Amino acid sequence: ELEDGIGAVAPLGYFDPLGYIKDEETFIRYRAVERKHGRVAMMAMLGTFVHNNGWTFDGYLSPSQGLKFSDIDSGIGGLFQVPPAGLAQIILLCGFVELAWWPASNLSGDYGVRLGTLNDWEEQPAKYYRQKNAELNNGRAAMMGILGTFTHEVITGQNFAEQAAAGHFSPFGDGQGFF
Amino acid sequence: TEGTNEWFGVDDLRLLAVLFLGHWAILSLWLGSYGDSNEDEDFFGEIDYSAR
Amino acid sequence: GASPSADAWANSIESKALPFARAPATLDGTMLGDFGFDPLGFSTVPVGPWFTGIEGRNGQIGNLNWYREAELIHGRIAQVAVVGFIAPGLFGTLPGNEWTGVDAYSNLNPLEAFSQVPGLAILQIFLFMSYLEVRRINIIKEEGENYMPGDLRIGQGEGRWNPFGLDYSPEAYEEKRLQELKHCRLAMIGVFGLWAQAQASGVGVTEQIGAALTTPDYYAKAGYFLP
Amino acid sequence: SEIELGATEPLGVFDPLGWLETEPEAFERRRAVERKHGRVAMAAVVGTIVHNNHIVFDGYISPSNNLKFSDIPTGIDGIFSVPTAGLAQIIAFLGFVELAWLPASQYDGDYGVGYFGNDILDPEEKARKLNAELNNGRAAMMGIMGNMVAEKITGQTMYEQYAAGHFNPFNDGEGF
Amino acid sequence: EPLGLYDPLGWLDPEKDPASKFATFHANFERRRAVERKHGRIAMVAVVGMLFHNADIEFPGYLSGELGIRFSDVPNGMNGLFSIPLAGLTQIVFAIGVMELAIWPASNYSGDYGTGYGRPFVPNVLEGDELKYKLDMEINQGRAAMMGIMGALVG
Ligand code: CLA
Ligand code: CLA
Ligand code: CLA
Ligand SMILES: CCCCCCCCCCCCCCCC(=O)OC[C@H](CO[C@@H]1O[C@H](CS(=O)(=O)O)[C@@H](O)[C@H](O)[C@H]1O)OC(=O)CCCCCCCCCCCCCCC
Ligand SMILES: CC(=O)O[C@H]1CC(C)(C)C(=C=C/C(C)=C/C=C/C(C)=C/C=C/C=C(C)/C=C/C=C(\C)C(=O)C[C@@]23O[C@]2(C)C[C@@H](O)CC3(C)C)[C@](C)(O)C1
Ligand SMILES: CC(=O)O[C@H]1CC(C)(C)C(=C=C/C(C)=C/C=C/C(C)=C/C=C/C=C(C)/C=C/C=C(\C)C(=O)C[C@@]23O[C@]2(C)C[C@@H](O)CC3(C)C)[C@](C)(O)C1
Ligand SMILES: CC(=O)O[C@H]1CC(C)(C)C(=C=C\C(C)=C/C=C/C(C)=C/C=C/C=C(C)/C=C/C=C(/C)C(=O)C[C@@]23O[C@]2(C)C[C@@H](O)CC3(C)C)[C@](C)(O)C1
Ligand code: KC1
Ligand code: KC1
Ligand code: KC1
Ligand SMILES: CC1=C(C#C/C(C)=C/C=C/C(C)=C/C=C/C=C(C)/C=C/C=C(C)/C=C/[C@@]23O[C@]2(C)C[C@@H](O)CC3(C)C)C(C)(C)C[C@H](O)C1
Repeated sequence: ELEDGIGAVAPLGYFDPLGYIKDEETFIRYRAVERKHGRVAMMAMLGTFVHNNGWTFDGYLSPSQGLKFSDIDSGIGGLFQVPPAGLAQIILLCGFVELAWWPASNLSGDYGVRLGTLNDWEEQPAKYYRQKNAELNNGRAAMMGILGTFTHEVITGQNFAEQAAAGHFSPFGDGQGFF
Repeated sequence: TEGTNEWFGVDDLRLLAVLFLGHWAILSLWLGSYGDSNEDEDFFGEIDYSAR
Repeated sequence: GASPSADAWANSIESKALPFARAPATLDGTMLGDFGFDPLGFSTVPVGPWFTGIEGRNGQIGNLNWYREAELIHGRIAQVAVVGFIAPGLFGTLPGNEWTGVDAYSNLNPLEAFSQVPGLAILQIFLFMSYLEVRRINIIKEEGENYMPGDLRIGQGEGRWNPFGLDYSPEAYEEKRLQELKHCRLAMIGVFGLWAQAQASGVGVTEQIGAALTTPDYYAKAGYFLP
Repeated sequence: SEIELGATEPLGVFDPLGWLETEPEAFERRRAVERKHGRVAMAAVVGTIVHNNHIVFDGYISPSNNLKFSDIPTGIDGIFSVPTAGLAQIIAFLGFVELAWLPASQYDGDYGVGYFGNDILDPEEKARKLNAELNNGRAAMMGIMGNMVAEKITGQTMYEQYAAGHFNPFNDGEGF
Repeated sequence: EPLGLYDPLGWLDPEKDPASKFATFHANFERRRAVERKHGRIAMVAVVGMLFHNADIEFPGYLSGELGIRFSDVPNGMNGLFSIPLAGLTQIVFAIGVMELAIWPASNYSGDYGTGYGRPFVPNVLEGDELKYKLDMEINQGRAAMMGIMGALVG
């Protein structure tokens, strides 16, 4: 919300530098998207932290196709390694949350998820502002991290485990790009 | 050696020195009239009659 | 209703650096070196001195003294790091003991010369860079709101350190401020290219320019065999 | 307030140099230095237990240098055995934490996060945990200094010394 | 104004009172015109799709360099999109997803995204009766392509 100053944190303040908020109704649409994109991209960043660390389940993801958990790539192509009969299950459960349980039509972003004494907002309202800003700020940093993780695999061809094993962290002197 | 591909015929660095010193000498005289001349003074003719 | 920066793009004066792009209203003209260059609108969202604590984290409206503070010593460091990227390759290097190891100070690639010199060399450089930043913070704790950006109390005016006299006239002093700022912005671009070429070539810049400003060994004329 | 915390039961307000009555203007920075030196030493003491218990991560901290995490010594020489480009990455991030995230020019030490996130509602339950941070912080200052001089005097790290049973300083070969 | 009831020359049967029974959002006429126009526009670029693939305009080059799949390898029948890698088909309907929400948002039931008719980069604005006339031709050729696909995909 604008009046509490939820997204405006202390390094930059009200960081709308290109002038996109020209009234109050288009802020609530944009914050509903920013908070939703931040919640998706945070679980996307914890995915790449877990996948590129090699932490896999034991057994077969698809035993009728013989596809182990170990032979899914930890990079940007690992989701499509998965058989489409299997990730139709992912789209159908996540689509059921998006329409019924956590309806993404709710622009407020509240879905009542309260983990009680870890947020007693009625007796410490400063913890409300701390946890509301940190949901956006960790979502904004993970939105740029997953755009980092995606394009670093595209321009190098290696995933994050492979380009860190090679020490390939500089776009200069390598055989890739015109630099 | 005359058929060799030298820049301005400079095969010894004596010749490079007198090219610089000759060109900088008339430059230094020319800067006595056109040094200390303002860069932002423009005109809207085909020809300028600024100063001496 | 509207953003505080959407109203700075509503006034949106004519620019000079980007004369097709209509610089925002927060570049008032009253700052040194403002040429109307803010296409991303950072001056519309001004920063405060966050390092002084939480009460200094907010930035006051229309005050770019901390953006200019970060601009000035990004450029002051960058200026002295052009020479640091160049002068070991030009004026030779320093010798080493058996303690530091011989050829420790001799790596003409400037980036792996960081990883070749001893750690006590870097630690004492970092602590000297630390000491003048302690001197900076102590100036910004005294001056506060009357703190001029880039002031380490070195030079001409009030009770500053002036071992050279340096007693400029009061508007040849603002030309020196503009000469400093234009060299700050230029050497920031220059030290980026030095850092990027040292990675891309693997050698120093005198060692890449000097190899390109020389004729190749297969192209070199045998030369001057006429008696 | 802050001038009565740090003063617990067995000593009261303990200032043998008398700088509370002499220089009260310098106290709240000197409290901030005491709290920061405490919090640094508490992570430093806990670190020496974890290092000397041979809890290492895996692999190489610097594969160019061919230097594993277990190749780091567990004593004084451990943070200086880390390569110069690696040590510069720690200090650059710790300067980002100590100037931007937890700015140490803020002298009340209060950075938005509470005690496990919560603000201590009760004002003397707050003062009890404010004293427990200071007292554990003051005890860890002597703990990390007592671990640093006792390594460089006995010549062995804390695992080395404890392996050897070099606990009694009166029947070994030392001074006195 | 492309949402009028006067384009497609009239008329057909049901008017579908089952639509307003318990799913009353789908009973709106403006969406059914927006669906018929959108099903028409997709169908029209699908017949040219089965004209270009079936004439073996295969492509110059590889489709996937690391799977080793050239463009001549994918079939020409209706199993074309289900024979490319799913890492590639994901990029296709990701880009349609930016089209479906950001660029040409399908919540805009008018279908007019400010493009004109025949001219890219600058819209050819049609003005009068010919504007009126080209709208029903879009629907009428959209309808012939909708029935042409189910005649070209059963056999
Ligand atoms: C999901 C995307 C998204 C959306 C809808 C928003 C929306 C908002 N942000 Mg947030 N933000 C985001 C991601 C997003 N943000 C990310 C990833 C960061 C980290 C860089 C931030 C950092 C940030 C800060 C620090 C602040 C905001 C604030 C705001 C609010 C102010 C209006 C504004 O600037 O809109 C943005 C304009 C648009 C979304 C429309 C333009 C769309 C562009 C053209 C798409 C092109 C993007 C390009 C492909 C990739 C960009 C990354 C690239 C530079 C590498 C608004 C609610 C302010 C606030 O909340 O104040 C109360 C505020 O202080 N944002
Ligand atoms: C360097 C960290 C540090 C700092 C800045 C302080 C500062 C303070 N202490 Mg604390 N304290 C510390 C560590 C520190 N202490 C340690 C390590 C212990 C023992 C574990 C204590 C035990 C203690 C008690 C019981 C009390 C205080 C109190 C105070 C306050 C008294 C006001 C004053 O001016 O005292 C005098 C000035 C100082 C203490 C600053 C130190 C300056 C000298 C030069 C340091 C020299 C020490 C010496 C070199 C150490 C050699 C041994 C070492 C190498 C192992 C002041 C805020 C009182 C308080 O909390 O007030 C309500 C109080 O009751 N201190
Ligand atoms: C933070 C708390 C702390 C704790 C729990 C310890 C614990 C220890 N220290 Mg450490 N140490 C500390 C802080 C601490 N130290 C500090 C702040 C310093 C100075 C910076 C030191 C400097 C130090 C040295 C140089 C040595 C130790 C040693 C030890 C071990 C003690 C063995 C012993 O017999 O001590 C002896 C008991 C005392 C020192 C306390 C009595 C104090 C009186 C004044 C001594 C009087 C002796 C005298 C001859 C009279 C004896 C009479 C008696 C026989 C009846 C023990 C593990 C020894 C070791 O090798 O293990 C690592 C050792 O050589 N410590
Ligand atoms: C309302 C409903 C909402 C539903 C939302 C559901 C969304 C589901 C999540 C979608 C996540 C996003 C997927 C992105 C696609 C991707 O990952 O590619 C997967 C492949 C992986 O390849 C890989 O490459 C690897 C090669 S190597 O091993 O690394 O060498 C290899 O290992 C691997 O097998 C191979 O697969 O990556 C690439 O091909 C790089 C693609 C580059 C970017 C594509 C751009 C997409 C087009 C949009 C452009 C803008 C459009 C606007 C203009 C019209
Ligand atoms: C955002 C942020 O930053 O944090 C957030 C999140 C978080 C972390 C959840 C929160 C919390 C709670 C925290 C941090 C709790 C941690 C407290 C801590 C770390 C307390 C150490 C005490 C050590 C002592 C007393 C040493 C004694 C002295 C000893 C043990 C010695 O004698 C050393 C020794 O070598 C010798 C000298 C002699 C030997 O005989 C013994 C040995 C060998 C051992 C916060 C802080 O609320 C806010
Ligand atoms: C060199 C190398 O390799 O390393 C070596 C080094 C070294 C040092 C040699 C090693 C060792 C041996 C060590 C250190 C052994 C230490 C063992 C240890 C620490 C043993 C604690 C006992 C406490 C008890 C039983 C408490 C009873 C408590 C009771 C009955 C109570 O009621 C307590 C109470 O609080 C309550 C619960 C209830 C209250 O109402 C009442 C009170 C307050 C009274 C190792 C392992 O060999 C490794
Ligand atoms: C069952 C199975 O096998 O599944 C397989 C196969 C399959 C189906 C192929 C796969 C897929 C892909 C799927 C399912 C979904 C992707 C979905 C989607 C929807 C992707 C777009 C998001 C919109 C973006 C990025 C940009 C907006 C960007 C902008 C700039 C704007 O909005 C512009 C705007 O705001 C301003 C700036 C200004 C104003 O004038 C207003 C507007 C609004 C115009 C899977 C799931 O991977 C695997
Ligand atoms: C921003 C992302 C990022 C990248 C991409 C990255 C990469 C590398 N890190 Mg770094 N790093 C951080 C961030 C990043 N690091 C952070 C947040 C911290 C906590 C403060 C941190 C700590 C250390 C320490 C102690 C060392 C270290 C190293 C390397 C080196 C390993 C390859 C090699 O050395 O062969 C590669 C290039 C070692 C080193 O520099 O050795 C000379 C080393 O000792 N890192
Ligand atoms: C933003 C720039 C961009 C890059 C840099 C890029 C890169 C790659 N594309 Mg992608 N792509 C688009 C954008 C980009 N792609 C767009 C706008 C579309 C139209 C919607 C699109 C469509 C497809 C299809 C159908 C396929 C495809 C592929 C690859 C793959 C080569 C794999 C290889 O080298 O073996 C590399 C990484 C193939 C594939 O992913 O196979 C596993 C594949 O079948 N692309
Ligand atoms: C309600 C109980 C339930 C049953 C009884 C069941 C059964 C199977 N699932 Mg499972 N599933 C969920 C629930 C159930 N699934 C849920 C809540 C999710 C998260 C949304 C989920 C996700 C995936 C993914 C990613 C894959 C997957 C698969 C299979 C397949 C294994 C044998 C096979 O290989 O056919 C058998 C039929 C794999 C697959 O379909 O491979 C073609 C595959 O990759 N599933
Ligand atoms: C009016 C009413 C009637 C009605 C009706 C009628 C006709 C309704 C209309 C139905 C209409 C809606 C039917 C169009 C489908 C076409 C859509 C766009 C999908 C195309 C599918 C495209 C994506 C095709 C793609 C491919 O081909 C391509 C490009 C390449 C190949 O490698 C593979 C694939 C498959 C990817 C009643 C009810 C019957 C009774 C009474 O008479 C009155």
